[PDB]
Amino acid sequence: VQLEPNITLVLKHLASCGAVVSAEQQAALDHSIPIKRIEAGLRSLTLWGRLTTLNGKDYLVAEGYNVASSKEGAAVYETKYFYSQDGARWSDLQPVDSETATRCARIKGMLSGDPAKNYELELVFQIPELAVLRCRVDAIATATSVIPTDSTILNAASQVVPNRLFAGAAYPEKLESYQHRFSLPGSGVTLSQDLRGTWAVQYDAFKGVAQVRSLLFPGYFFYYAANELTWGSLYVGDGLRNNDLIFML
Amino acid sequence: DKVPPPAWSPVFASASVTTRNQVAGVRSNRWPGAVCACAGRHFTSMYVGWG
Amino acid sequence: DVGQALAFLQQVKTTQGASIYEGLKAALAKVLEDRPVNAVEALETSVL
Amino acid sequence: LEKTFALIKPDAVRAGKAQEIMQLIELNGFTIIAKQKLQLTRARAEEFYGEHKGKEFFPKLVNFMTSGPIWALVLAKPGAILAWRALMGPTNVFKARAEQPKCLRALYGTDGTQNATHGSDSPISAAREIKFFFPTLSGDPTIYAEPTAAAEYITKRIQPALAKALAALAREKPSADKFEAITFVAGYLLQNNPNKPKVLM
Amino acid sequence: GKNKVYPLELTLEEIFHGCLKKVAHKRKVLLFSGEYVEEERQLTVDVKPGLPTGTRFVFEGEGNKTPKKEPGPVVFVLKPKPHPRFVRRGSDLVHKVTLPLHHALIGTTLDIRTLDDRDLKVPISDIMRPGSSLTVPGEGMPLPATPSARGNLVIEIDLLFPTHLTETQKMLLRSAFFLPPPTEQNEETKKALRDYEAAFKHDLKGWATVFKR
Amino acid sequence: HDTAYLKETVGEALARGCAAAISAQPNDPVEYLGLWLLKYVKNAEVEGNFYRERQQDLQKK
Amino acid sequence: SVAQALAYLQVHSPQDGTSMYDHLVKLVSKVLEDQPKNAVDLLETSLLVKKSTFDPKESSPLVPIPVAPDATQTQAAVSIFGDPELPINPATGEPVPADPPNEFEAENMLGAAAVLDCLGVGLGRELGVNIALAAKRIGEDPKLAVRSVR
Amino acid sequence: GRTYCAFSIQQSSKLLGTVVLELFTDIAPATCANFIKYIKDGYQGTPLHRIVPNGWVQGGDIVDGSGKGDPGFVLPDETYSVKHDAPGVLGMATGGQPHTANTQFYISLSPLPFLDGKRVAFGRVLNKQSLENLLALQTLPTFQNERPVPDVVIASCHVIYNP
Repeated sequence: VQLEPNITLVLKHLASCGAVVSAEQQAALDHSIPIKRIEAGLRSLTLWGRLTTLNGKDYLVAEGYNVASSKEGAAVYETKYFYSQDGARWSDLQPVDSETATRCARIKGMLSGDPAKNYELELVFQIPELAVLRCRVDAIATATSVIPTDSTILNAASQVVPNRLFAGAAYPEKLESYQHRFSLPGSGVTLSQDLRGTWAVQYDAFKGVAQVRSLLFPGYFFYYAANELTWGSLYVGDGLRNNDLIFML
Repeated sequence: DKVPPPAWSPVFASASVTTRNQVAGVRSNRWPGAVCACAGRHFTSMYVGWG
Repeated sequence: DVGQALAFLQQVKTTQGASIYEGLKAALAKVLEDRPVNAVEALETSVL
Repeated sequence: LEKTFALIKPDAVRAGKAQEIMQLIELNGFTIIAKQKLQLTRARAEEFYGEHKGKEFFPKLVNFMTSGPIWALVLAKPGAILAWRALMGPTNVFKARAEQPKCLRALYGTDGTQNATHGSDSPISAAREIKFFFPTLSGDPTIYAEPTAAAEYITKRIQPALAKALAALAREKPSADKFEAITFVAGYLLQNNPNKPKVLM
Repeated sequence: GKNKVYPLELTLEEIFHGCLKKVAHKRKVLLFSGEYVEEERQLTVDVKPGLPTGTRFVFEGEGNKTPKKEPGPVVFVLKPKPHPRFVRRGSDLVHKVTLPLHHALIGTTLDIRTLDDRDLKVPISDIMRPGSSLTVPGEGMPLPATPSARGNLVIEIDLLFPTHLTETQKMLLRSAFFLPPPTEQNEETKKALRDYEAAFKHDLKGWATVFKR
Repeated sequence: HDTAYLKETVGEALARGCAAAISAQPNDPVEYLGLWLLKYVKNAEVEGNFYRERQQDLQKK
Repeated sequence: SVAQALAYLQVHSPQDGTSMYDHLVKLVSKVLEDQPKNAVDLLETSLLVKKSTFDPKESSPLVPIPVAPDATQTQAAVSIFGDPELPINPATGEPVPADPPNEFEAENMLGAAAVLDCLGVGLGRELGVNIALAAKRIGEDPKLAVRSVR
Repeated sequence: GRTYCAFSIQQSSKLLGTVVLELFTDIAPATCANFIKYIKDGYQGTPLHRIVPNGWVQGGDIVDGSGKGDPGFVLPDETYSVKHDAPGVLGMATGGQPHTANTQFYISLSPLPFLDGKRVAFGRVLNKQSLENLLALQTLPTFQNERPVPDVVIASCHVIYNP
């Protein structure tokens, strides 16, 4: 039904789960989001999430893309990520190479405020904080990107496009009604094929709103209102991973 | 890093330090989701999140 | 000529069970009435 | 059903009346086959205005045509050319205001050269301009698809290179399979042809 | 075996996008008259996106025609016109920006308008060394071989150091450059730092933000 | 003789290419024809590739 | 009627590079060339034609220009949120001469917006934040020396 | 995965050797088919006509067997793809102009840069023994004006590895 999740609806439905933004930052978001969508070539830019930090200047992260094709049996989005301490001015997040991608997963802890911070590892390796910031966003999006099933379909030239005739998913409480965004529409891969205890779903049968929370990544929330057929997701908190999931459950 | 993080971190309500009436507070790092806010004579503490 | 092509098209059937002429006519009528956003993509995506 | 070429000049653009012009065009029964916002350079404008070469108004016309982006549009209607000219109105804005006040020249034009719009005149010029600005836009399947016209085109455009390519293929005599010979002749045609040069680096 | 070589100046935008230039050639044919007679020929050259500098386009059979020998080919050598922002170095662009010292240290976002009609805001990831550089992948000239991949935009940083510094400014710089680690700071040190930060970011009488006159 | 070789080697597709060129009326018919022949030799394998992919997908389902 | 339908079908789609009329002509031509004795598949034929259409992508004499709505108003609206950094003179590298914010007397506009929202009147909290920021911009101007902003 | 054909060389009631050839049935199918048909019905006793020391071993005439052209068929030129660059390359010989080819065949005994583009080559030797047989045949005791003084005659021939 919808073609792009809203910023007001996501911030409204996820307010209960603590996924909220500063009131001043909310006002700046309404103005500077369309500006960044035109300065860059992106045609669909939304707010991916907000990562906390040792200071009060949380990293507001926005994700946008132009083309979304299907190659090697997996739908790939040429996503572009932007970061901003406040909602006024956005900067860009460059991708990182494989050698740094392995040396950034060992830096556990909480990110600092100034994006010009360098961490040290072992000879000494100097890694910028923005590289660490990009790694955590990529790791979270790899395992948590959740969209309703059959919401995207394949057309000619192998492009995944929104299903304009989507009629919603029956039994929204079941995990089989949601799939990863990079899963091909034909493939029957859903959140059920993941680890059994990773995802928990709380569905309000009366108001027709469902909430999906990741236990592997506790800061990720996704909602899906069946009545109005709107879905959106956001991430709050740090981007660390819950390694010892077996003990928690 | 070799510097242990502090247990509490500041939280602001505006990106400008010249706002006339801006609320400010602290946020606990040991227990995530615990916040304290203060504006003049009105102070409050609240814990929302996972225990 | 054109009549030969029309007569040929009225004989060949299709997996859906109708002739190519009737199927294309129905698809064109559906496209004309609906007026989709992207007509060319909608031909292969929705109306067929 | 015919089609004609028409462009919205930069004078009708800088004030943002292009959307209103398109809405009026749609309200008057026309249909936009293709539209494109684009800015001409000096050489492109001079080539486009080739008919009025060496005229007294040519310098000011070409200077004005490249002062801002225009909109290029193709309009389709059974009586497209004459209907577009009637909606166009008189060639002079001052005369248009007196004659038909409810015409695009009176509503948006401000000067004899700044009539805010330009249109085709004759079907041949319209086809030429449509080919000039939209090379990939198909059309005119009757004048081009004629036996004598096709023979004349083949004789004087593709034959001089095709004969040499086929002679080279006959001399070389590659493998009897279709694909290798087709690839060889296509490579020769794209390698040495009269109009295009050879690229070296 | 002589050939006429002509420069062909193209802008960086034309090279990036792929232009279709029409050039005029003055061909001279020798006749019995004492003076020559010449004609103007129109040649269409199709430059592909991101062709390397120095590309030669040769038109065979076009050139001055002596009565006996067939005229030799004419050569067009592709060169780029100067650009206010970017100078190309092979397959990727190079941008030279003058950077403030405090920008280099604290960290700011350089603003670059690409050859394509897109803005770009590239943050400073660390303390920019003197003579160092920054790289933004996938923001340069497209590869001549493949029409999808591009080079990487290179920002060459030339620091702009402040001209004058007062004694109190130097004292503050020394304090900032020799501040102890936060695990070693005294309670008095922390209190003084908090007081100074509050006084510097004072909303009405602080100099954290000011309006230009 | 050699005309038979030419006719049953390049004769069939050349007529279709010439018809496409005269229908399109491009600016460089000689350049248009060559790219047309490259596309003509390219699409023959990809149509079978598409058939194979569709059959494999149906079998997997 | 029929002319309108024909024009609508001949409307050229920019991104796809072809029109309904051209696609239908190509499909019917391919069917006529095939002369299929067995059953056909409209979806299969349409996809195969779409993948087999020749698309000559030649260069264009003019560099593309972008179409985009004006952003001056939105940029001005954004410029009030964050305090602008003081620009420096490139010749000297030092910040340009500036003035401190002007001292003015205004009420608690955020509290006023909260009270209005509680009562059920006013302009809303989202606009109240913008109004407060704009009032701060007006008051802090040293050239526009004001004593009170309301 | 081509067709193979073997034949024996014998001079004056004395067996000189045997040779085996592979036919490029995927390069020159018509020439290969004609060569197989003639080796099935023909080449049974045709003497080796022309023997160049550092050139080629030539022969294979049917109706005359001494170097004149034969009637009843003319083989058109098929394709110039195999390049004469290594010894033991089998091809057909034609007149001074194309589309006059006959049963007359030749086997190269040395790299032949000049012969490409003029003679249709559609076969090759298999092993070193077959090439050494021709190399030894080069140094016959007496051969008069590029023809062996005795009758070097094809003793037998057959086809293998492919119907």
